[PDB]
Amino acid sequence: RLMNNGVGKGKTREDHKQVSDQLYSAYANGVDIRKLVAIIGEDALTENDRRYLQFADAFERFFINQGQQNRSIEESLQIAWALLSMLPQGELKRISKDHIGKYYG
Amino acid sequence: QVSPTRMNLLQRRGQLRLAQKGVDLLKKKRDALVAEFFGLVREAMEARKALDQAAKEAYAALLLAQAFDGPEVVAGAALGVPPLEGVEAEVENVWGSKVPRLKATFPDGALLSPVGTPAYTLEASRAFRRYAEALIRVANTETRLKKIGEEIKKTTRRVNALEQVVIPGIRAQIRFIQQVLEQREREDTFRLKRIKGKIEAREAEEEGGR
Repeated sequence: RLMNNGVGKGKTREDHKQVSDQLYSAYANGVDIRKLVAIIGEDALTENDRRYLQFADAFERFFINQGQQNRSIEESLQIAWALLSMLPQGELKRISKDHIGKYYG
Repeated sequence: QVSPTRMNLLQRRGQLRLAQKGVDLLKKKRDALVAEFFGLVREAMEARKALDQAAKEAYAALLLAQAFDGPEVVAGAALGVPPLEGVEAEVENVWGSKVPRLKATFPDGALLSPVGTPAYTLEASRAFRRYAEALIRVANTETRLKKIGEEIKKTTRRVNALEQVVIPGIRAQIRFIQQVLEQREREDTFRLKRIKGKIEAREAEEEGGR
């Protein structure tokens, strides 16, 4: 509930709430569309659908499946941006474009 | 929901048992349709290959017929031929599904004034009637293969939907009903211990004071 008070400038990076927002929104849409592909075949669909499919698979393989290495908060946000780097900037509809500019590479 | 009694627990066990039999029933149906799909696919590729051989025959004859004669003679001839109409599609009602099979009408032997001056138009026209034969055979095999494939897809999504939805939903209902009925049983066997304490207190407290 109170992640809103843990994030912010002078506590972490300045985009942490927005990054977690965008990761949850994109991964929720990815698992939504795996639920949809669980009914009809894998062709009657659009392109950013497939982009979210590869994003969900790369998410479950890279962000969560860390083994038991010691990821920081800094390397974890770096992995977060390296996973968000497979989406166009016209689809990250939430976060402010300054943090698009300094990051997303 | 349903108000849980001992009747509805057995009614939901019966509904679960019927759905657990229906999953295996539809898997047997999907197996029979797989057997018929691998039946039809080799017949479809066989008719496709025969269509290819008659295609080589008809295209070589058409090139050579417009080649040795002019293009204008076969052009006026082809614009003279009657349109061969009335070709239509009748019933193949199977799996409760009418698929349209195709048959033609073929005005063929009534040649256009059969004293014909070009000599390679008629042999080419017989070759293209053989071409239309093989084409409608590949057509009414191909659409039947497509229908059986989409019915396999229907059955498969129905099996997966029915299993992975309304087996655990009925399991959740049955577990809810067993928890609440056990809870009612526990309340009543608490009331029995309280009333036994009342009986023994009535016999023991009024022993001394009497």
